Amino acid sequence: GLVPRGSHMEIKNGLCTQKYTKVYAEDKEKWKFNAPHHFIVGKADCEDEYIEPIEYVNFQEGPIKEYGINGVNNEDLILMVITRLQAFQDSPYKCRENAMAITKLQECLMWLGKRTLDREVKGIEGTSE
Amino acid sequence: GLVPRGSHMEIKNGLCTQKYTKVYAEDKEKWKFNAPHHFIVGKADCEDEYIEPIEYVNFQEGPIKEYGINGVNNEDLILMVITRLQAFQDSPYKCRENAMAITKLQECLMWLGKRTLDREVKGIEGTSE
Amino acid sequence: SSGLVPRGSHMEIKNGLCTQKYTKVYAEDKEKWKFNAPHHFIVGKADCEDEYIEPIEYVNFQEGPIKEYGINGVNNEDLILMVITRLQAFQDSPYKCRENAMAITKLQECLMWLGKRTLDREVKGIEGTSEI
Amino acid sequence: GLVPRGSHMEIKNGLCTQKYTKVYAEDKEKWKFNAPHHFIVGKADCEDEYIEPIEYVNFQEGPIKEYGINGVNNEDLILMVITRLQAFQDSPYKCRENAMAITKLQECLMWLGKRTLDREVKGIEGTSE
Amino acid sequence: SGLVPRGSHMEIKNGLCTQKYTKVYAEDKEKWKFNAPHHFIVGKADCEDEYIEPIEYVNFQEGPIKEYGINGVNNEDLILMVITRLQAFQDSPYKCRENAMAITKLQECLMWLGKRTLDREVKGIEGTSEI
Amino acid sequence: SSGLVPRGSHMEIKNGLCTQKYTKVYAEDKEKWKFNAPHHFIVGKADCEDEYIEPIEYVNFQEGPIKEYGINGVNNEDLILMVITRLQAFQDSPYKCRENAMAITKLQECLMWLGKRTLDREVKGIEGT
Amino acid sequence: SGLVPRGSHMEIKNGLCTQKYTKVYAEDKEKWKFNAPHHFIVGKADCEDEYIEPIEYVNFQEGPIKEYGINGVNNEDLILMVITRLQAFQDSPYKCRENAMAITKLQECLMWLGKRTLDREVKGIEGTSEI
Amino acid sequence: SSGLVPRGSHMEIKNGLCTQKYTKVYAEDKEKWKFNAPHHFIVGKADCEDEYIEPIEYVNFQEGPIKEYGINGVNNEDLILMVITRLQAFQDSPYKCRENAMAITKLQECLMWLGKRTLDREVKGIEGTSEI
Amino acid sequence: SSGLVPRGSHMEIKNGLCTQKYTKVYAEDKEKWKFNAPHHFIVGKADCEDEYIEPIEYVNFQEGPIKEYGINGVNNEDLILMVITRLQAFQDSPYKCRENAMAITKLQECLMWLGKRTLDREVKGIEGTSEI
Amino acid sequence: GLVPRGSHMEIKNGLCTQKYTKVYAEDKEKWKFNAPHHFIVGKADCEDEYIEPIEYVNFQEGPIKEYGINGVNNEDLILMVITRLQAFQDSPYKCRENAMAITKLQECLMWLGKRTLDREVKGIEGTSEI
Amino acid sequence: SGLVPRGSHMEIKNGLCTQKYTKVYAEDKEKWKFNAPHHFIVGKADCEDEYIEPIEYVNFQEGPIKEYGINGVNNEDLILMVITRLQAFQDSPYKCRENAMAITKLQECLMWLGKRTLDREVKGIEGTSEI
Amino acid sequence: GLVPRGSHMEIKNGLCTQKYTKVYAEDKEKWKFNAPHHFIVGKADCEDEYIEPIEYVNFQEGPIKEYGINGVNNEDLILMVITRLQAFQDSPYKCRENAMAITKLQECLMWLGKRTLDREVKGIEGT
Ligand SMILES: [Zn+2]
Ligand SMILES: [Zn+2]
Repeated sequence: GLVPRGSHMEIKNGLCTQKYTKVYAEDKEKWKFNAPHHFIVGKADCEDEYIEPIEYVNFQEGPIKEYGINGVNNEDLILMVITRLQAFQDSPYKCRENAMAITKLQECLMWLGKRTLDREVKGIEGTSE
Repeated sequence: GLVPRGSHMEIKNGLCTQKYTKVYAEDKEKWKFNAPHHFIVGKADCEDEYIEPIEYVNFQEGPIKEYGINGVNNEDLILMVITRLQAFQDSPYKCRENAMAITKLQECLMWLGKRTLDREVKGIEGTSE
Repeated sequence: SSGLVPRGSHMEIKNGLCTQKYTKVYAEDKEKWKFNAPHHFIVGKADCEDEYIEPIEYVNFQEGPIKEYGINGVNNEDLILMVITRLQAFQDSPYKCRENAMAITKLQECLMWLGKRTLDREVKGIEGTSEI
Repeated sequence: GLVPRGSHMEIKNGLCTQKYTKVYAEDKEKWKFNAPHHFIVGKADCEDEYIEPIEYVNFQEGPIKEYGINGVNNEDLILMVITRLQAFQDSPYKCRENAMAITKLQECLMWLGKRTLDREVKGIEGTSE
Repeated sequence: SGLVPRGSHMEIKNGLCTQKYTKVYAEDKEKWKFNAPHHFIVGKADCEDEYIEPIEYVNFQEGPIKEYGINGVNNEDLILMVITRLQAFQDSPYKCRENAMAITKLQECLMWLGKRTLDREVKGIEGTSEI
Repeated sequence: SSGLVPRGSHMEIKNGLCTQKYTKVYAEDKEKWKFNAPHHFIVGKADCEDEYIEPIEYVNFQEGPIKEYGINGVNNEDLILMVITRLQAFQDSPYKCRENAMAITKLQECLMWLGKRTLDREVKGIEGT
Repeated sequence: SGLVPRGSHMEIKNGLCTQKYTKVYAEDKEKWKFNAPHHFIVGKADCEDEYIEPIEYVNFQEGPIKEYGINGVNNEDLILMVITRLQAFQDSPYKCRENAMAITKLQECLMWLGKRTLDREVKGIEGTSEI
Repeated sequence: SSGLVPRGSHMEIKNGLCTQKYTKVYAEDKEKWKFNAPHHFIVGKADCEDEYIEPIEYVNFQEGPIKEYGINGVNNEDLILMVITRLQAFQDSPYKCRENAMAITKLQECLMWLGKRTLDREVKGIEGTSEI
Repeated sequence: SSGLVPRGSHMEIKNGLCTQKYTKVYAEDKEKWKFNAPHHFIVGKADCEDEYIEPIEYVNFQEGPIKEYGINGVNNEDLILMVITRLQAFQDSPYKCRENAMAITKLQECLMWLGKRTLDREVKGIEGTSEI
Repeated sequence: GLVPRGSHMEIKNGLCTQKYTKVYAEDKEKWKFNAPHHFIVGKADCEDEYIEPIEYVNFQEGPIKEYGINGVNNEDLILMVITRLQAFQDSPYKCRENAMAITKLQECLMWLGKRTLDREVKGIEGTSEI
Repeated sequence: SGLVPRGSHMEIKNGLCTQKYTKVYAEDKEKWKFNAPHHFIVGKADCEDEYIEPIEYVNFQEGPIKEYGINGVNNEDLILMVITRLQAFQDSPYKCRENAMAITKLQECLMWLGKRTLDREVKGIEGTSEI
Repeated sequence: GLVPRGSHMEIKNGLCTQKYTKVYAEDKEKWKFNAPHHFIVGKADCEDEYIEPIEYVNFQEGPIKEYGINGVNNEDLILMVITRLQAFQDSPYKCRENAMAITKLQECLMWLGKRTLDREVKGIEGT
């Protein structure tokens, strides 16, 4: 594969291992709607010049009712992690650190949905303000 | 463009809005290494028989030693969502809820990495032991 | 004297986190609890003798599932909404502080966890019911 | 058993579904000392012109050595709810959501109290300082 | 010299601690009284496993105070030192969010330990060996 | 040899979350604080008159860069490690309780956040400065 | 309704069993094949005097399998069922020491019956009528 | 066509203590469990294809506490009693052995421990109900 | 000295599991045994003169089957119960430990086995009587 | 002859039939050294207010090395029960149940004796140290 | 490692013991002094049928303890080692229920063996040939 | 034949008598794979300074399939003891206490084997 990396930016995170993969994203300049939406997970062992793609993740950009359903939502990915972390808890791999993480993630979901429910009490959902 | 659901199971979570998208993964009977690894997010309004794919997210199955880098990690999806929310915090649409969610997700990474740092006191990281 | 009722079968809810400086909270005795919980509470003043309760306020909770018994009283979420509302007002005053913001956060997280339980009991169709 | 709503404001909160009950407080114009003090829980299935009172809850208004003990503290209501949830934990309705909420309420009490304690070190509690 | 023999002492290792310039040691688990370690050493990490090059000694209270009297520090004392220093670091050019989050965690740690103490006071068992 | 020293410029650390039932905690004068912080502390008996401090223990923190003044104190991380070790030992005894469990989760999360500051100054390559 | 004549069925009574709600019956001892009862019924205990009210029928293997096939269940299959259910109750609000002790006793039952099979297999007589 | 029935949601009870040489045991899917337990069991012939069951027997356990839902399935102590009876038969015959003796003792102690609970709860007047 | 009785025909109960460090246990002479068992026990201080018993406690077990003779003493289950109660109280104290936990489980199982005997004698109607 | 129950607490267990006898001890309020020490076996057939004492049983209160010898020890009672049941075995009433009980009772003694031995190595036997 | 003739050595096949990698062998039964085997070998089970491939030799006391003094180990020493190792495992990631159960069983085995000792010491005849 | 105690630790349990033999093992620090693996049985009256070996026992270190077969298993020792005790029960020294011990040791073997078969079902065996 080995596609080129010029526009892309490597999302580096001190809490992220970066041992076997890297995460890459669109240039800040190309960010649409205030945020990044086209991400690549690629193998770490590559020239800076190139990215070896393992996986592409694209998020919904533009409101759903104007542009259609053209990508995922943050909630969806979190669900996957939870589902899998709950599968790990229901295995020999059960540990405290996983239940801690599952709890944090559900509370994430909750906080985000609070934002939804509050923008719904005011009436306004997916609004320009 | 629709694809057959077949073995795939809808991952439904009460905490997830699930308005315009749905998440699926391989049947539980098909899971390798205790966990689902092949998720598909698809449009909600669809045939219950069919899945309308929007994105396919596939996770690493197996020890990298003997199976290679064949998938994404939970840490990578979460890096994506942390980055997007941090972007949203540079915007008109900064809010407390996002701040809380970023703090939750960061704490979720910390717990996972504690698992890993404890496996790295014992040198058994990236392995199946 | 006309503001006193006897303690009787009432219990003092004592919690080590609660100051009891001016008030004491009472509830009905355990034997009388119905539906697995205390539903009848009294806040009274601290400086009366233990034989009596000097009631400031009576808060009575919903006793029994609604589907069968209707609306007897308040729900935990209602009292928590009251307290959040006041704390947020204090935040929006000269007396804004960090401890109030923390307590607002904790109370909201509490509403969220109670909500997750309710949402799950809705998917199932068991909300408002005695079914577990 | 109706009463006129009148000046009373309805407490609408994205986190509070209002399925069965509606909380009202005193008109914002009538709030003494920066906060509402006189709440009504009424039946939700009622028209805006009326409140169907299920319960009245009145909070400590004014300084105590000036107007007397004339209502309840936040701590007291939180204590009731902690008591009930703990009682539910000791029943077939025990669950992890209840446990999480109980933990949250106790940490709420801890934070509110810090304030009192900190001020007490500075000599000033029961007072306005 | 400046080194003393490791001997009975056990290195305390935690993945979450960097352990770069220091090492934490306790008395040997076989020698713990009252169910815990109470005699800790912080020593130079770049010494040699057979020795301990001691930087600081920290001794905790061994035995309930209402039975044995005051003879060492409480957890609460050390945590308060850390909270103090972190708050200083917040009131400086190096104010940051991570320090903020650690202060919040440490204060919640104090509040939990406190509830226990408070409940025990109601029950009359504070400072005692009772459960 | 009264086990008693003069208070002097030392300041008393009075924090509302500390009872001072048995011990008082002191530190160097704010004026002698170096590098924005207190690095020399004393734990002393409470009953002692204010003019004096009765020492029980002394704690001293790394003061200045290890590079030019050497190793001359402890880290915060070290005292938190001691406390976590003790509380986990207590959880393995008739004295197990839920408050200890919480306290440990808090202290672990505290270590994780401090770790995150350092991991960030590493991915930023300005660590130790 | 849902009744069957009691007929030749014997009732199994052991003091260890209460019989408050259910009663257990098997075929008359004269009719036992292979030294053992094989056909059991559980019936409602509050039943008319002539009858059995069958809640469930469980029939066990008649014969060595190798000679006659699989005719039925084995003791191990029921004990497994019971261990599965009790463990589930433990992951429930109803967890008790008593259930735990039982699951331990049932697992040890399973281990003992197991030794016999393994020992017999070394001797090549499992599935046989040989002693 | 020897009685093969689709497996479906059924879960194979795969326990390290059961050989699976002749028979397999299946319960209903975890997702389906009521009252916190599996209640609908099948014993199937083991030498079969993993998407099918060749049922030898069906065993239905009491769903719901008896005083609330009535008598609608077997109890654990019932199955234990059957096994004890058959092993005591085996002991009075050429096939007597220590292993059977041991196993009988184990199962009697099992019944005794489950009994304590029933008795304790009977002293509490909560046996047969859904009270903890 | 004070509080002594003569050693008399009393037999010492010497059991290799009992350390005799502070106390000794005696019973009536084997030849004075009514109903196949010793009924009259004495705990005495272990450090008394040779010809003497220094009693700390006397314990008299029920002589004669219950239904035919009445009630004249205590039963084994009563002592076992005392011991279980004290060991539980100890587990609920700073002295909690695994060896107590084990012991309590043994004592309870002891009671259960004696109970099985009682329930089987009652399935025969012969409880408290001399019929085998 | 009866006595007032008063503070005394009935000790009731599911495992005790209470058919003929009842067991009482002092109010938990009054327990010294974290345990009941003053037990009374009375007759079952009596009103809740009154007790019909068949036997008093006093247990050692406080570590022996610090308060002296003042009551029985759990081990003494267990020994009595073992002795009687063994005798029953040398009788026509020999049963498996009694035998298994002796094993349970002997094993109980063995666990209690572990603690004592371990405490002896520690030098804390019959002292109040943990 | 290396081989030794199989010869008179008897394999110890017990059904509960897996023999996956290792076998256990002992002297021939006619060579048993004092009613019992005393010389045991643990060999690799993966070697030619005529050979034994030692990993470990174990020689138990042969002789009257009182008369011949010390000639080898006692069953109690091995059980003490195994208990120690299982406790170690319990203080590690390897903690599980099965280990706790086997530690309990082994301690009770030692307590039964020790009962025998204490009784032959109430009768004065320990370590001697007297029945 | 005396080797000094050195690193070795003395294993003492209230349950074991220590009258004639003493069990020693490697120091905690040298423990590999979280457990002791090298044991020495030695004479009791020997000085604390030294150990007089009577036998040496080396338990399998590391995963059997990665580091080879280099020690004995618990299973193997317990089988030796069961075997001797069963010999004793076939002799005039037959007694109930040995029979109890044989039963305890067999249930021991059953619980360890359950750990194994539970790795086999769960597929994680020997790692
Ligand atoms: Zn939190
Ligand atoms: Zn047992």
